Amino acid sequence: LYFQDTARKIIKTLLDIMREGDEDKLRDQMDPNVRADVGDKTVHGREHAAKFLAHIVKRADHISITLKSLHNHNGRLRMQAEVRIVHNGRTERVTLEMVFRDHNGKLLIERMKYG
Repeated sequence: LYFQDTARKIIKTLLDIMREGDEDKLRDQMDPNVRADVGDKTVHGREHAAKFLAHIVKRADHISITLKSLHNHNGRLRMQAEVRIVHNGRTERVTLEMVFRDHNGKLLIERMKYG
């Protein structure tokens, strides 16, 4: 995020993966210790997180992502983004906390909260 780009590419890739809805591709975006707060219950790990997110996006009419915060320091870009999934006029919201590391080029979702 130097001017004299990466956040936008991140968001667009994540939108592409959610629109496709492939649970395995979603799983590969998850930190191994992801925490997903789904209403009353909390689940952990890539497989449970991907199963939750794939379920919610497979039923959508429209999906969008709004960037809520970003912190860019020492090659690490931490982002909070709100995914909105409208179904039959009703909006389900999932907030993501995610980290992109410049050295390996990997995005990982660390936390999700449904909402």
